[PDB]
Amino acid sequence: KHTGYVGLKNQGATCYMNSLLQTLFFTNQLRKAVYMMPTEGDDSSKSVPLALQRVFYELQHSDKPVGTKKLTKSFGWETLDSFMQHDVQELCRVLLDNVENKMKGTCVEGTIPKLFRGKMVSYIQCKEVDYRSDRREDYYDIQLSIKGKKNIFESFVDYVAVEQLDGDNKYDAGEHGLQEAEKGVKFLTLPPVLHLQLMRFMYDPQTDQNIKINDRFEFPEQLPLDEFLQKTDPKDPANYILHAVLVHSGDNHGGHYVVYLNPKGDGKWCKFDDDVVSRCTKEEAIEHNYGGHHCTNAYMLVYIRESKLSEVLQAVTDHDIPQQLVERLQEEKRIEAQK
Ligand SMILES: [Br-]
Ligand SMILES: [Br-]
Repeated sequence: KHTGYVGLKNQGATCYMNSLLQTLFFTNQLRKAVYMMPTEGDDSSKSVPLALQRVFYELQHSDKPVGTKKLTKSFGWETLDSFMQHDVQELCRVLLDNVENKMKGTCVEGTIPKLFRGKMVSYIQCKEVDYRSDRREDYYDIQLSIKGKKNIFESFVDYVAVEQLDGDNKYDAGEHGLQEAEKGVKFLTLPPVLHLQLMRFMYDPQTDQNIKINDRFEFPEQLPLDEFLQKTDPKDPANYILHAVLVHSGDNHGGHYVVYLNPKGDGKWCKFDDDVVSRCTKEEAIEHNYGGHHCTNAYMLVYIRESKLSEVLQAVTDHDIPQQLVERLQEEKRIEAQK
């Protein structure tokens, strides 16, 4: 290997799956916690947490491309088009719901929200009566609008812009009746690991079909977000570092999926294209994926908070894998090897 990292097999139209798996694998802090999960009493092809432990172990250890058949079987997306029916954030919620669920009542409880959960305030403010409604809202990922948007900064501007509730569409202000009002969101916190989907694939917009937008959309290596926070912290600015770029070539139907990562967070990028992993330029991982006027562009970005980068990407050793886990896998390997 000229990269030191191994790829994942092409085993069907799994689309964004391999890309997402590498992205999660190189979230070292997540990966260590996953190894710690008590799975001894689980059924191999019925347990998502165990299946993920298998894939991570193999990605950490194998010199050969890693298979995912037991993993897809474990969360039940086994059909020809089962991945074409969903999107990357849905797969992501399935995987890490299953994982956080399993982590409840164990020594690594709380790992997932610690890494991925942020807080927003959602507000509704009546224009002409003293009524306002403020809610805490948690999120684990952010879907950013890109149509008509030149870059990530304006997607965020659009995200937190005020929506007007009037005309036909007045707000039901309960005791106050129908009322004109303003509705919006403000960021309270941003998580150590920030998952941003770029809404290139969307909608049934006067077509009653799903399309892919291939227009140019720029994102930076370094992403400052303090501006969008309701309240700022001097000792922890919301500066974010680009970790992964999930890429699609093609359009609203077919197409090829790859991911660019700089696993150590040092600006040294690799391209993961299923079983082929290769070192690439920064330019190829970043600007080359702005798209525009190819059909080869980013639909998801992973950023890590700069203050948390060293810890999120803490080194993993083979010792971080408990022996009991090592034995169940090794024995599985042994059975399989009679084939
Ligand atoms: Br397999
Ligand atoms: Br930008």
